[PDB]
Amino acid sequence: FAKKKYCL
Amino acid sequence: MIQRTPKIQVYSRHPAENGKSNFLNCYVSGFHPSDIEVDLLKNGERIEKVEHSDLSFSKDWSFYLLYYTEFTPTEKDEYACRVNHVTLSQPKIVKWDRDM
Amino acid sequence: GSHSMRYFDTAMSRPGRGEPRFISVGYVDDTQFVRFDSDAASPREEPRAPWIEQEGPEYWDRNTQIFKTNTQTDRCSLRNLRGYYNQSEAGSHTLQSMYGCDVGPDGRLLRGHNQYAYDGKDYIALNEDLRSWTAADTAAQITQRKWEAARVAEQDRAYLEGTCVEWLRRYLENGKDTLERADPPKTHVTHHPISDHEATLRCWALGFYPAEITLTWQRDGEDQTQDTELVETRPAGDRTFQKWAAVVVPSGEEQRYTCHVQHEGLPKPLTLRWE
Repeated sequence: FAKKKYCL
Repeated sequence: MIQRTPKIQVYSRHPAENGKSNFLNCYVSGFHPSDIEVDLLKNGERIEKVEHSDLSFSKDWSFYLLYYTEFTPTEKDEYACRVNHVTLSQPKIVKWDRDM
Repeated sequence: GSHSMRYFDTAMSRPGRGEPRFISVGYVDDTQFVRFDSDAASPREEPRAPWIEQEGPEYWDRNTQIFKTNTQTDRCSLRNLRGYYNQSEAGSHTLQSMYGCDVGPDGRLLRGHNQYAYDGKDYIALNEDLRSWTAADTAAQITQRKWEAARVAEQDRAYLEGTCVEWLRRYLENGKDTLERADPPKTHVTHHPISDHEATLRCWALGFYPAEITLTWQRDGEDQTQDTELVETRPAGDRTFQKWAAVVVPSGEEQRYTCHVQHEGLPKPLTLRWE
């Protein structure tokens, strides 16, 4: 199940 | 940036038997950045419709890809993998040797 | 045994050739179960493991939404990173990510992971505590301050300890005939004369899963680490892996060399010799 990413 | 030269292995899925259907694999690994050109050759000519795996990488961040095609080896036919990458000045050819 | 779930994501800019490509591939151990590529022409046709199809269409919908949002987020990241290194608009750059969980044979969390690399260099990592960051340089310190201010680690922790563990346990159950089956290596030793004086002994391991294996030569029961050619473990294309290890031996001394094989699918480790 994929994870929401956050902008670097 | 960093550049890492690909490692290349050429080998069959199953133990090679002259006249028996099999898969010819070219495994490129340890490379960076990800752009790479891979051909499978039969008697020096490009094989068409060669498939490849989805781009992934090792936990050291180096990319890997498997290129593969169905083939029926014979005593006389020559197979190889031809690889180009930014780190290579000329394309690198690795011959299929059923003992490696 | 123990298991892992990991996503490997690559974002690659390509000025003058459209927006950066984003590809995310998810694995249980050495089995890929999902792929999302922003350059795929038919998202609906992108491969999914069978033990995934069983979860139905709302699962697919939720994962597709996250991958689509991740595409945009990794493009935002690449724009910011070009700025943090004062880089020109002309070059191609790469952002990689790995995230996921390791669990034990009981399905308990061993640890989680969420880390990044930029142009091949480690950039930032979530620490084992799942609360704090390690930044490789003054660029990654910007990301760290941003992520500290926004409490991002708390979101990643909730995913790693909750969603990731819970879904890895559900995939292992649904896929138990494959994911929980270790296939031992098929092993033999070959002999390749190099001259009158010496030959290569090559110890082969074929058809094994998962990929982790130990393959070593001993001379008179001493490890031959320096004198052994060990090739990278390689995929066969049928889910299984292959490896070999070779040593050069003097003519007539072959019986002093033993090959040793450790693998999870073996009931006991192997010792092999030529012939």
